[PDB]
Amino acid sequence: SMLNQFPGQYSNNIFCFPPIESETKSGKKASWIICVQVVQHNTIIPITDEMFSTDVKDAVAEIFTKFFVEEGAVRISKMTRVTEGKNLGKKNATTVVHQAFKDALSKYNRHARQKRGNRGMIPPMLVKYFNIIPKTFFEEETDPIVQRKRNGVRAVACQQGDGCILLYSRTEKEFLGLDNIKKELKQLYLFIDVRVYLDGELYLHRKPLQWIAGQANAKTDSSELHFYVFDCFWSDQLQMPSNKRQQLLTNIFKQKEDLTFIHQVENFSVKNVDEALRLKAQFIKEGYEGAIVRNANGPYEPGYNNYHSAHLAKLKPLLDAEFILVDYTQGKKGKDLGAILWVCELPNKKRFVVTPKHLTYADRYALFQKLTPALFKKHLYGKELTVEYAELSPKTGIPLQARAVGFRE
DNA sequence: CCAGTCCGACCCGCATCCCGGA
DNA sequence: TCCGGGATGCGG
DNA sequence: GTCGGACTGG
Repeated sequence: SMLNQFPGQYSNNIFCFPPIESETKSGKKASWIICVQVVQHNTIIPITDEMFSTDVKDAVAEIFTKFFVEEGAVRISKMTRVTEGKNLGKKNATTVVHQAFKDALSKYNRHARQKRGNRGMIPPMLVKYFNIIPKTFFEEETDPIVQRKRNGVRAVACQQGDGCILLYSRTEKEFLGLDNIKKELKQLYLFIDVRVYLDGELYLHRKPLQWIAGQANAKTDSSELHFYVFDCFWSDQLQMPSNKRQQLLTNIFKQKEDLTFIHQVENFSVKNVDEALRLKAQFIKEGYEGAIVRNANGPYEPGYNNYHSAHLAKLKPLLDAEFILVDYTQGKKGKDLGAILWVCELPNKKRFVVTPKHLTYADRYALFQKLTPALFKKHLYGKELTVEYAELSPKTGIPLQARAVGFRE
């Protein structure tokens, strides 16, 4: 009875949600299937209706998933072991099996996003290269364009069938609030083609990313953010080269100067790498996150399947700091269960976890296996851990987007 | 052989909801 | 009541 | 956002 509350089939005591079908960049169709099974004493057992109100002794709920290209190899993830419910001491308490279906249903709903194959939402183009400009950027018919990179939130604007303006995010989530932007967008769409997409950045200079992201994600906001547009495209002309999209975007902002919150990102032409680098250093002096380099011939490649376009480059400083190692832990789900994770402490006694980079999962599995608090206290506790990150948390000092690259000695 | 794709884990910060005890 | 903690799901 | 790993497409 209860398995009918979730979509999918139930066979062999294994509940499989209906496949999510999508198109790859090569054109082949792909299928994504997430399943739930319960294992007690190393064997699969049926999923009873009572398994939603009372745990079974020695029973673990396992979430796994299948992905394959049409007529291709079938890739199955490691098991996500759900060993206990959540809110275990409240009226909200869920069961081992019930919580695993909530987790699996949550994955199922969100996985349908950013997939090729709507509401007209097209995922924004993503950047592949980081602090590297391919030489082919300067071996084209036109010189690449350098723009400022702003440390805010990604957004794409378009106009639905009705007069409403649609502002959505990297993962095709509709933004709420932001009425100062939408009203000026509604006025700008009176002067231009009503099927263009305005691709840009929600941002307010000298405000931290954390505040910007808070205002964009909250249902309401102080209506103080700006929309800096750096690209445009049409759904039926995605192959339009970058320089052409920039030229048409310039003509779009030549249709209305009465804009207070919507601005076109300035375009700089560079003949070589050094001029792009000089603009990067200048932008960092002005307080910006860095520079974006756009190949003049690149089409607009949406972020389907989180695709990163090879025709874009991200010039942004990579920060390296040192932090005292104080503990260690592991991941909890799938391939990261039993995989080592570091724990560092800041001067202000605040702690944070860092995922190790340049290590194999074999190394991570082994490290967490050989070690216990006794041997950790003898050696690794107290050492300096080299951490690559992008910025410091302004309220805590914690390095953000951090990854551990190794120790000093 | 070798990039190109794609998936599936993880990080911190914020926003929002349900709780349930000072 | 009202301020937390837990859980979830966004952003980077 | 970051990353490793496995498959893809030659």
